[PDB]
Amino acid sequence: KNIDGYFKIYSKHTPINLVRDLPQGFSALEPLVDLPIGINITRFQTLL
Amino acid sequence: GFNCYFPLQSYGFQPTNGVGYQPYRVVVLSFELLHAPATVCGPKKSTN
Ligand SMILES: *[C@@H]1O[C@H](CO)[C@@H](O)[C@H](O)[C@H]1NC(C)=O
Repeated sequence: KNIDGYFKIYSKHTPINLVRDLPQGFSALEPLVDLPIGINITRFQTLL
Repeated sequence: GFNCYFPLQSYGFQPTNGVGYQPYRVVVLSFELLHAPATVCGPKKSTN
């Protein structure tokens, strides 16, 4: 997410034994890095 | 060629050369005003 010129990333690495879909349950996400990018962001793509 | 010379040149640097001709190491620390959230900042001291 982007807020106040701040780029925020929250992450979680829970072990999942269901390969079909995300399992029913709850696991909160802890923040990792809050780097002050300040570049307005409107698009996103993923690498492999 | 006629009225033609290499724009680049090298000056012989010697320890016994004049002080004016002696090379000095020069660093310029260009700054800029606070138009955005600051990232590089001076250390902030903390009391006991
Ligand atoms: C948001 O993006 C716009 C262009 O769509 C830009 O003018 C503006 O400065 C941006 N805001 C920030 C905080 O980067």
